[PDB]
Amino acid sequence: KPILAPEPLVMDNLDSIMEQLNTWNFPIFDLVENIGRKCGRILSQVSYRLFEDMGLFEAFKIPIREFMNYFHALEIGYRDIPYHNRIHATDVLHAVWYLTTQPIPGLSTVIGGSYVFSKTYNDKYGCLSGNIPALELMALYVAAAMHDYDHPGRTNAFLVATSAPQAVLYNDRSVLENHHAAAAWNLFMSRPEYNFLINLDHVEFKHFRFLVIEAILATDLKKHFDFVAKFNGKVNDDVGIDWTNENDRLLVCQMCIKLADINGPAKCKELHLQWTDGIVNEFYEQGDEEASLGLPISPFMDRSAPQLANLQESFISHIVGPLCNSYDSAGLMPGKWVERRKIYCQITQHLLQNHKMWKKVIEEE
Amino acid sequence: KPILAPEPLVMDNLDSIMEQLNTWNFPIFDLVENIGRKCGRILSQVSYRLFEDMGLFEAFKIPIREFMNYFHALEIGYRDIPYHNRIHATDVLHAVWYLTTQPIPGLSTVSYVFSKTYNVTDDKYGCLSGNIPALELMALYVAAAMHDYDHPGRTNAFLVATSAPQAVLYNDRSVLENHHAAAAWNLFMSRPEYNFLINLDHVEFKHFRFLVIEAILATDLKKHFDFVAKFNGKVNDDVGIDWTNENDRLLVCQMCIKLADINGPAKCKELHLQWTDGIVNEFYEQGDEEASLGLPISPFMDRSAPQLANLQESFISHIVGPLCNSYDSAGLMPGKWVRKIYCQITQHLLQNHKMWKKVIEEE
Ligand SMILES: [C][C]N([C][C])C1=[C][C]=C(C2=N[N]C(=O)[C][C]2[C])[C]=C1N([O])=O
Ligand SMILES: [C][C]N([C][C])C1=[C][C]=C(C2=N[N]C(=O)[C][C]2[C])[C]=C1N([O])=O
Ligand SMILES: [Mg+2]
Ligand SMILES: [Mg+2]
Ligand SMILES: [Mn+2]
Ligand SMILES: [Mn+2]
Repeated sequence: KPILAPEPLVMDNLDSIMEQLNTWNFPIFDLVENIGRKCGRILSQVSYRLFEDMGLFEAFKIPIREFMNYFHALEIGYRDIPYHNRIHATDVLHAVWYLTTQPIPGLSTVIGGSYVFSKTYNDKYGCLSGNIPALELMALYVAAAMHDYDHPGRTNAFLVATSAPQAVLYNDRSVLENHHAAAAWNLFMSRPEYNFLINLDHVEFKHFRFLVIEAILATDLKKHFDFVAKFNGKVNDDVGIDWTNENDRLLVCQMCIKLADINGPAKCKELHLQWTDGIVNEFYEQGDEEASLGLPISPFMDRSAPQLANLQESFISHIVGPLCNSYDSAGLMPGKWVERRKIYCQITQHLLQNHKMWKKVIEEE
Repeated sequence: KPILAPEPLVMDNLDSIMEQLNTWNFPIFDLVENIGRKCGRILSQVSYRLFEDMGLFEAFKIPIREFMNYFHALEIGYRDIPYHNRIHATDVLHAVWYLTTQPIPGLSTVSYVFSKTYNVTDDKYGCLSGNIPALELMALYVAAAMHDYDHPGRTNAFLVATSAPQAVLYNDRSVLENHHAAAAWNLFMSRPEYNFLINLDHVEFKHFRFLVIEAILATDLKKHFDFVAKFNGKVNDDVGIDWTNENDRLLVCQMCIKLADINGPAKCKELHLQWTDGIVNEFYEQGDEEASLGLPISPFMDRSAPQLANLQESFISHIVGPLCNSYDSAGLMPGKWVRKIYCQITQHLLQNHKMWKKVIEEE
């Protein structure tokens, strides 16, 4: 049972691709090809680099062996399925790191907590890492790594409709997300070889665990409109986001992991088209099982009647679009001032270009 | 491998106690003595009587063997602990049946079932069973029977503080209540011998399961103040409770199971004192394990320094009192026109509260 990290913990021949981590369109499929498909090390190698970039090993006296042991066991428990795999976990962790470390035009630093900064971070700009304490940031990064742990390649709706043992176990409520959090935490506690949090006190550890669970459970898209309405409520109230309020910080971390989780349509066309391929291939596996069980095939999941452009157009218009508008309205989107100044925002620019590409595909069909 | 209901499905020797089900202070400990203390049939025998009283077997074409098979398997998986046992499950089912079937002064009433006990044909009474469709009522009754299934005799706080497997499995959220619902439903789906819902269509069955889970999860007292504030909100808004609104009906069913679950302090002194003895004895078992694990003993859980009166006074003042006041303000409390209203349930709660305050005054 004690899966341990490969002998040379840090792989070391990957420097030329790893130095591109500080870009939004990090070429993650070129990293996969450089490491080796199913070498099972992409998540632990990127986790190492981003924890070191933030000085999180010093801040919490994290021993590197136990940390690499855990992140390797975690990445090994992600299945070989087309989308909800360790490559997606790596992508989401990169996205949360990018959203929390990169310059945000006109964001104020909380006047007055222990805070970490990226080595990449060097009046007119702030970053979330300057407003969210190191403990809470580390919880968000670990949540991103564990968020899809042991994903079966089926939706909550499918597990509930088929009375899958997991759906009965979790009373049909956030079935996958409860399982990811519970299975990742059970893995963590199963062996002292995994205990990278040994230097947190008991109060800190219980708070850390609470924050990780809240972040993973926030990735259930059945709650998507509830989180977005709650967040628009906090932004448009008397004081706006209050960075000294622990519940306001939690809600920002949850919006951050939610955006990170569905970042694909807001990447360059090349990345977005590869992730689109991944999710529709996982849907077709589900559509095949639905047919074999005599259920009707869910919309967009029938390989012999694809509606790929309709899926991505409506995903962008109903889910990704409103989440980005809400996050941008809070003033939390990384961007650059244009030389009542305007902001150039790469993330919304990509989402707009991808939306237009899918509408153009629809108008031909 | 399947637990099956005992030889003659219905015990014939219980008639003189079973006819007293239509009283608030049902002598449940006399029923225990008449059956035998761990005979393990009390929940299935009472469930049969209350389902037959409401004509629920005819309304959903329930096969009685599968129904008795399931309720016997369920009652067997309640542990021999002092409070959260099959006797408590029986008590809560009786209380939800009583609150939903018995006359309510000035309640308006319209796929509905009615108790054979419901006589009193004065215009000026209704019952909730006249306002809550039979499918939703049956969900509330089955939830009451399953609400504490496989209870370990420990609080959520103890399971979370000790990183018990169940607390890890449920991410520290409503750990016991998720387990009761999940373990009860797993038992149901485990055997065709248990499928008493076979004549519900697929839409009905999915709705039924949703309602049962919502009712069991509502018994977590971490949510108590949220439910009470939400209910007072719906009662004091422009239209009040709207019986044609499915979310208003669910919230009434959840207030009903919540009151049924903590009914003890609103029973006659004799019943209330036996239930109080049960809960403090279960707490002491928890305090013993806390000491052995080197944890500080939780408040009220120390056998060598009991604080029974302080426990019950503050439980009634903080939890039971405000829930009864809120349910009574909605006009949903069973009672009799004297015209003012005599309400047995609130009169018992007031008398038991005064009894504990008087005990404290000596200590
Ligand atoms: C129903 C939402 N959903 C299932 C979990 C989903 C997940 C991810 C993506 C997805 N689409 N485009 C990408 O670039 C990659 C991911 C974010 C799309 C959907 N969807 O059903 O539409
Ligand atoms: C606070 C909730 N609780 C422990 C889970 C509890 C349950 C039942 C009773 C109990 N009190 N009085 C009775 O008559 C029987 C039951 C409801 C009391 C408590 N409590 O901690 O106060
Ligand atoms: Mg997920
Ligand atoms: Mg309970
Ligand atoms: Mn994900
Ligand atoms: Mn109970």
